[PDB]
Amino acid sequence: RAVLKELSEKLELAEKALASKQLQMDEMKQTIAKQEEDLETMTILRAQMEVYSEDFHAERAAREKIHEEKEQLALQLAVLLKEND
Amino acid sequence: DRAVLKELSEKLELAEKALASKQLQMDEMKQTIAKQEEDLETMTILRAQMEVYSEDFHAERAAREKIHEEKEQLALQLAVLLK
Amino acid sequence: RGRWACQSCTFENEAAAVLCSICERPRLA
Ligand SMILES: [Zn+2]
Repeated sequence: RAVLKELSEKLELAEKALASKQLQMDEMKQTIAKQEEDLETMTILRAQMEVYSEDFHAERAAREKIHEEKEQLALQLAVLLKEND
Repeated sequence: DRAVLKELSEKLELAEKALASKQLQMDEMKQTIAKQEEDLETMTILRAQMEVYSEDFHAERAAREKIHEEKEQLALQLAVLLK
Repeated sequence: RGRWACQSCTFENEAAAVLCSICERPRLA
């Protein structure tokens, strides 16, 4: 009977541990589902915005080019004024 | 009643196997959570990086329009002087 | 059963335990 009492007590300890682990697993499932939703959202948002890397680099090059053209005109004008000084 | 102890012994062993298997499932979920947390921070920064490119793109476009106006104004001054 | 060693933290647990007393992992995990 003492082996029987020992087995019965341990089985009840196992049943409580099964429930405890399950509650912890329930929480982790909710975390995983929320992270999955957030990651899918962020992934879509990044993809829709990806074009701006390309457009930024193209726009910057265009800006640098017209700035160079403008500076050339400014130099021509300054020279023409100084030639007439 | 030795076969009765066997019976209960069998039930306890199954409970311990199911318990261990839940733990193994938890281990996999903790790994999932860690990988997702990393992927989400990475994606959040990458989205933020695209937002910086968007801001800078619009700022470059604004600068380009202003420089174009300035160039037209200089071109006019030159035209007045060369006429 | 008798005492059993936790296969993660190496602590030797009492026969009555089903979870490790240190790390709470089940004996067969
Ligand atoms: Zn342990």
